[PDB]
Amino acid sequence: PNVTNLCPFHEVFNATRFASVYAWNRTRISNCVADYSVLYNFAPFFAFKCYGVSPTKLNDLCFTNVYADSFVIKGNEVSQIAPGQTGNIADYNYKLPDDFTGCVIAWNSNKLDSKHSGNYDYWYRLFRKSKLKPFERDISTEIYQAGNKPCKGKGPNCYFPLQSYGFRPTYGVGHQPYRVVVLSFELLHAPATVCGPKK
Amino acid sequence: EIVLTQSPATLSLSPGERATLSCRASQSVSSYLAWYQQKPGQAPRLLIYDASNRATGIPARFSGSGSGTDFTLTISSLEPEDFAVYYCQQRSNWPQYTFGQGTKLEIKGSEVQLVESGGGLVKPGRSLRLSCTASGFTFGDYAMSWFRQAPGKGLEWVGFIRSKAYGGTTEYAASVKGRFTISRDDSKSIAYLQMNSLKTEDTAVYYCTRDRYARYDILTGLSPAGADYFYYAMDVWGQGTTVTVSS
Amino acid sequence: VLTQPPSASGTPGQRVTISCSGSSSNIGSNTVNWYQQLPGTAPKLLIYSNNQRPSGVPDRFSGSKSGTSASLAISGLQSEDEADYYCAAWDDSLNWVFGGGTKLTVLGEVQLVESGGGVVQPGGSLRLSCAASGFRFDDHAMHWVRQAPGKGLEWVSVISGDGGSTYYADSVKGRFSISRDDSKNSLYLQMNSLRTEDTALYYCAKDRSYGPPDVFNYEYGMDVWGQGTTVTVSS
Repeated sequence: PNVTNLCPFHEVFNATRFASVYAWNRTRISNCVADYSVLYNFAPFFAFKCYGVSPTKLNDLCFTNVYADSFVIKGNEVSQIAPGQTGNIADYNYKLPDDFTGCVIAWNSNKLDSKHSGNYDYWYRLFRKSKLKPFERDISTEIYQAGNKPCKGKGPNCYFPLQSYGFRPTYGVGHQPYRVVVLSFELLHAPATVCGPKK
Repeated sequence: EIVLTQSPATLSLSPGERATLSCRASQSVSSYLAWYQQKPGQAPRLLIYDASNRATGIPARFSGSGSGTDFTLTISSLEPEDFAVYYCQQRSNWPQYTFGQGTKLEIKGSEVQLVESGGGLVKPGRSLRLSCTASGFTFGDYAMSWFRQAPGKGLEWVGFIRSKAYGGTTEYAASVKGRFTISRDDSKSIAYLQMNSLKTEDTAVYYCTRDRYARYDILTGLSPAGADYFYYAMDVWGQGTTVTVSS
Repeated sequence: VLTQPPSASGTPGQRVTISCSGSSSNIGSNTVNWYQQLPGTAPKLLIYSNNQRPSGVPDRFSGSKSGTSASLAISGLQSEDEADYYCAAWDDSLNWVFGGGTKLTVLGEVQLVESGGGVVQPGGSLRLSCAASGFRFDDHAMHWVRQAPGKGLEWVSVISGDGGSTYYADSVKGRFSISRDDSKNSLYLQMNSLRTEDTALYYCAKDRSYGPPDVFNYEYGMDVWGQGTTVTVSS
């Protein structure tokens, strides 16, 4: 059969605007043919780590639906996106299960997500009282009470829960912006709509 | 907008006597009250914060009390060298500080360091840039504030630069808006104050002070009265620079 | 372990492929690198990311990876292409593995200076130093590679750009210690309890990647090589 309904990976990898790590965008990929070879054609990847599956055998497995999570982080925080990792991003921004079945793709974006005067449009939650559950997103922006008195707006002991990265081109690698895409493969009881190319 | 008035202007007490200082709050600066001690020729030293908590390093004789529209500083010991000026600072408006007029108390009747450069005789219509070099702490996770003290007058806040985590924006007092510019350079841990279109009213000693710790994940597990909270969250004052402007 | 043909041959003008067989934990899971070493010189990075080529490398070299195997195509052989070619990759066992090397025979500025070599008794101590110039030292990872006289390359240790992640080979585990000093641009390697097998030519290599190869498993590569220092373990 002729290959039809290619899964739109370019809308996720070649997107102009990437979401923040606290409001990571989840795109549902279902009912399409997934050619995992066109991934290397978008941009030179810096990291390609597949967990639970083999990257070369991805074209042979059929799945029901695939979820693509995209966000921006710094270079030092790309180590936190992994099953069973600690850190401010891995605990309070985006956490993966211990039985995660998928691949994480990361690449440096210092040429796009960095401004000469500082790109303060990307926010991250520094700390929360309870750690996030796997695949949980916290978008609430209520003022965090660091002291022992109830808060009434921004102050000395009050804190806005979201902090900006401030990416600058002169920053060394590690503080430069990195765009990360996380793929989750789901095997439910429904018919597997996402299959690989058949030749 | 909030006006702080200190009732005793000059208090004359012999060593060994009890001193009581008052501070009226136009409106309620509930528990947002600080007390500073400034000896002649030195930077103000923080004594009481939150109107009740003493600074780590001051004797137990300095008792801070009051909550609401009335505040009281109590010194009830031998009082051997408490000869200085005590100021009443409120922080309801977090960026905008307002000080009291000051109370004169006559006697008869670490590596965390801020060094400031620049500041000299300058013509009125000229410009001058000050610098505030930090040391001993992580510059970038803190905000920086600028204060000035006219010769013989009280303290007033000049500007405020936010940390990189919260946009790094600047706020100024109504008297310095459009004339003064505050910059930040985290790579070399230095803060700048670009003063333009000066006037004779700008003759003062300018100070730079450390402000709110942006890393609140550390401040959560710290008690407000503990020594770690004061070391991480509270203020650090540096030796000021005299800026003289005249014909 | 990566398996390479022991030798290869080709007349000028032809193309010669050099095969490299690995496991699912080094090739396929991670990326493959290729290095050229002319007789008496330091190795040269030829290919990274399994198909990418540095700026100072001719277009005659092309890389390919299919599953757990890789190959290097050299179209239009010249007399300058007679050298040793190595297959490199990062194994999931937290160690860098070289392919042993294939000797090719034809028929018819950033600088790294190293010091600290010498002759020591079996069981002594020695510390090697490496000075770096011409680049941001904290943005690039550093490697240590030794080469016995007349033998192939062997990876020793690696330290990340921030100095947080350090990995060592199984042969030198518990005996060698790696460290960096960003304030003076120096790379150190403390060698304790040396064996006779440690007699080799130690190289100081700069990595084009910042983080450790297990995190950035798709762009690592020893870009800059320095003049090695000879150590001798003899009784």
